[PDB]
Amino acid sequence: KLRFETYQLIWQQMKSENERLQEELNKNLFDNLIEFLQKSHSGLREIPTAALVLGVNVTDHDLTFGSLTEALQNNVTPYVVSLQAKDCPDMKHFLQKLISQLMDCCVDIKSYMTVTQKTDPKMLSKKRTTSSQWQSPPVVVILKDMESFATKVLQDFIIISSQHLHEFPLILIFGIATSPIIIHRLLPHAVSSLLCIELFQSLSCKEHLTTVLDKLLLTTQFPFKINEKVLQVLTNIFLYHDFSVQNFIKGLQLSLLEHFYSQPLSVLCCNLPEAKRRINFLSNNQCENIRRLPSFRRYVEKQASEKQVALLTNERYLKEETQLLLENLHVYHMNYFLVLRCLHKFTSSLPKYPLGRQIRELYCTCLEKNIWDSEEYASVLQLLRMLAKDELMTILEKCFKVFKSYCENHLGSTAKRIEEFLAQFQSLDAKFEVLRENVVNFIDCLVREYLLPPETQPLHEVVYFSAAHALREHLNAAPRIALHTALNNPDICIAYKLHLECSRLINLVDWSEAFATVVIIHARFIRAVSELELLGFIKPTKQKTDHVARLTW
Amino acid sequence: SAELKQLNQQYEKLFHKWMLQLHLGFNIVLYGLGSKRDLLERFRTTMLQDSIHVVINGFFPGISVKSVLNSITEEVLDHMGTFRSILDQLDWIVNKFKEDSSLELFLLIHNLDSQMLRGEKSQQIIGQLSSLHNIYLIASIDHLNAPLMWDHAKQSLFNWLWYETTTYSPYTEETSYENSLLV
Repeated sequence: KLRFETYQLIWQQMKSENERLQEELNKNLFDNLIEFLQKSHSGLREIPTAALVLGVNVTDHDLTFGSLTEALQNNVTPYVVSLQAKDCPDMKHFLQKLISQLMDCCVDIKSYMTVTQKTDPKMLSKKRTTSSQWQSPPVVVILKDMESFATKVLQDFIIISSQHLHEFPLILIFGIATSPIIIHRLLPHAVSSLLCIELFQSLSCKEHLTTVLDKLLLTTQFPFKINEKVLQVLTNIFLYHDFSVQNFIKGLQLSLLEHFYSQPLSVLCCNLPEAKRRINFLSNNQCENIRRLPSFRRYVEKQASEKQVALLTNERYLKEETQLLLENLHVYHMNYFLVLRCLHKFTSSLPKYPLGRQIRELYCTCLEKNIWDSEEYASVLQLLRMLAKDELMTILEKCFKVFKSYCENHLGSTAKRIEEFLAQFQSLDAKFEVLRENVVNFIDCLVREYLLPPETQPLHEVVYFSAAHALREHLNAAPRIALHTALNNPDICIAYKLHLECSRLINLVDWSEAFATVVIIHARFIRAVSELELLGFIKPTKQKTDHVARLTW
Repeated sequence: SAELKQLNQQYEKLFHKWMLQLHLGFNIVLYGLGSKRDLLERFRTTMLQDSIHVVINGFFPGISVKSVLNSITEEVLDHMGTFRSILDQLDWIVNKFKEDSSLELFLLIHNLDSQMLRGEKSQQIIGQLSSLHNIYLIASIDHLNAPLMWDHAKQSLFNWLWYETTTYSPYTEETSYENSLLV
């Protein structure tokens, strides 16, 4: 459906820019991987190594190991190989893949029964293929997990390869999460030195989170927006549970799609002309549908006479007034983001961060409830009225070097309010100036331009997506809520009441008989209990003769 | 006697939707109180229907992950009995599937909890298969520790769409196999 053409559009635009920005956040770190590796190649029996710290995300970075295979085959410098630790229980498979992989690193770019490989032919490839290069290749042996390396295996290779060295100035990259102490644990001290490491850093999930939100979901490019509740539940699944931008992305598709099956009313979700084409295509059923929802009904409530029926009956004055609702709508959202970034360099500099720190936070709290109505905001007020002076004039002049950088580059508007602010702050650079700019940030921005989700234009539905609960059923995977509350709240209901009641351990003499004091009548409790085994609310337990006892709390 | 049918009907409206989810690479999941047999077999009579629907009941002790991959590969897939090493098996079935495209195979497992499926190898298989896009997975779970055995790598390999699916029906053919001591 049109929304799926829009899906793949947005979708692969998203993972596209994600993988590219992955490649740039790389590029400083990878230009520093080949700049480090070319610093040690710039300047016996010791393996130098490269230690990269990738916090606790697995599959997203396999891309960039494919791209180290590639990129470090590209400089004309090394021929690179990657040894996985789980591939690698014994001492044989590493030297086998060692060499399989540097005879192979010579292959893939040209465009047996693999048992045949052993510890010789690497020592031959940078001898036989090239003994005289003359400039030796690194083979950065990407040990993608060195943490899971078998320690016996680990020292046997760092000692075998170390002993053999400088015929093979191996460097080896470390896929890792934690800090240096843990390497110094699994890799012994003799190894900590043989490795000659220079510690390196790689960016984790949470940064890619806050980045991607600031960029992607909060782009003005794509109209789609999220309600407080699936934003809260999502960023809760990300922050409180699983840190993968993988699960947040797949969850963001599932949000994208999930909404995009809500109702056709989003076909108007597109650029004003892309949407207005759809306006033309609109038919009388949809005319019924816009006649229905609130923020339209609300937009209908502050209305008038006939006019109102040429909304309700004669569709033309509506579809005109749809181009009135929607044009405005996609005007408002721009007027927000322009202004949201604005807020950030103001308050992202600020301490206490009571309202928020990261851009995603302000988006969150701003949209959750009235910033004005919240007192932590007023606290931030008191702060700005306190700081004053040059901290503020520097940070604010950076709000215009940088936010006039946004409206110079990041954002086109051109809204004419922005410009007025801009002139105001130029004039300052040359207190109640800070409080009329903040009051401008208050009445002219927070009051006006930053405003809420539900206080917004008509039709804030379908661009902003409600219905959090079902996704949490379809993602968060909360079976024991529905179970607990179901079995609690009826012969299996009463059965779980007994399985709550009796004591701790319940003897089947006086459990079959206590369930006969308390309660065809038996078979349903043995099926309740055999399920409660299969379910798992009990177990068929031997702690006492003929007993059923729960592992679950 | 009256109520259950309506619910087993309501879930049917998600059905086509699940089909689309099945296209998108995810795999639906039913956490019920009861049995989805009439609903999963109505998913066989209503949605799946068609062809290439593999059925292995996990409360059946009879079928086995090796004979699961045979039962998929022997009759329905028709290619062969799956070769000794299951990784090689899937390499042949896949070099058939990676080569032969656009073949969608819908598999419905009652009670993944098993055995035989307890093996981390068994769910490295189901992990790869249900990770392999051609086929798709609808599992019905009971054991409270069912989410226990699914790790990060597997709940990634299984992209699980979890559904209310609160089901009131027995647990008759699921209940026929379990034996207790009063008899």
